[PDB]
Amino acid sequence: MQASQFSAQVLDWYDKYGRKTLPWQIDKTPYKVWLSEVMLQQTQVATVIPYFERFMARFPTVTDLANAPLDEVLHLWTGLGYYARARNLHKAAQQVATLHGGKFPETFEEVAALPGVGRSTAGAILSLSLGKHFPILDGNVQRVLARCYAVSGWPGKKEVENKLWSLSEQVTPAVGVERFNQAMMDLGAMICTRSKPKCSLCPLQNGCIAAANNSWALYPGKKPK
Ligand code: SF4
Repeated sequence: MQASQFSAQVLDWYDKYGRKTLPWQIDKTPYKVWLSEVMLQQTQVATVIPYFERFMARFPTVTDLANAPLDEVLHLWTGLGYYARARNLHKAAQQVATLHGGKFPETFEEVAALPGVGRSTAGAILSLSLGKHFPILDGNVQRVLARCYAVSGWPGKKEVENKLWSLSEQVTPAVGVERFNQAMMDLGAMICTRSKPKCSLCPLQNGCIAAANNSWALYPGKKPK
């Protein structure tokens, strides 16, 4: 389907059915969006919310986080697993305090230079908190695009990764970028699931190639054996 129809149908779906009341979606800032993205990378939303609230109460600003002892950050992280994320979280807070005056940087290159922040997380921070015109590509988003446009191939091959980034740029609009990027995460998390997707609930069902052929299991490709 035409990219302008993809974006319009996802935005109309988000308006009526999307998630808008998570704590990191209200009175949004770059700091709140970065902290939530790091916690969500390897942990489900229901488990993250109490940790997000405890971190914002103890560390109201990125300078408070930077000046705290690392052992206190690791103690508050206990139960989230994947603690390389917490070691990098503290180093990134120290980089913002030291290079950027305690104010989150607003250019793609300076955000992506932070430890623990790659290409997709950088675009998420700048689009969701300030409305800058960048697309995202985490596992949820990649599954929706690979099924709708029939992208086989393992995304761990560079040519396949590059095709998925170009597709994401093509369907992501500038007007409503914050709504669109959250809506793509909601679709992959709750509707276009790994097993047995809920196509009847999906706003792309009228143009999706996997839905038309009942072939969702082929997309994205798996690692070769
Ligand atoms: S129609 Fe089905 S397979 Fe296609 S993007 Fe939606 S949930 Fe995924």
